[PDB]
Amino acid sequence: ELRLLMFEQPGCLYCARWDAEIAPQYPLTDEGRAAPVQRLQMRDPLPPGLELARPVTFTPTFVLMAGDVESGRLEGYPGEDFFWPMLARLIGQAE
Repeated sequence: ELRLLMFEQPGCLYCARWDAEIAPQYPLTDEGRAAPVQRLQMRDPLPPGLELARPVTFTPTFVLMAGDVESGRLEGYPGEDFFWPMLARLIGQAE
């Protein structure tokens, strides 16, 4: 019941970097398969039933959901080598 919500907005260069660098590999990796990604726009209303710990104020933000509730989040994308182990900490903490 893990999912990774990725919050984006128009003109976000760091979203576009993640989309080019991580997104293609993501569903093909163990991590990606453990927490499938779903993109949303920061300024839209949330999909119904989804409970966040606090508003999304930065893009990209990646929120790890356990069922319908935020377990943890990563804000920003400083590069591939930052993304993977930080996401792994979140996945570990959700179980």
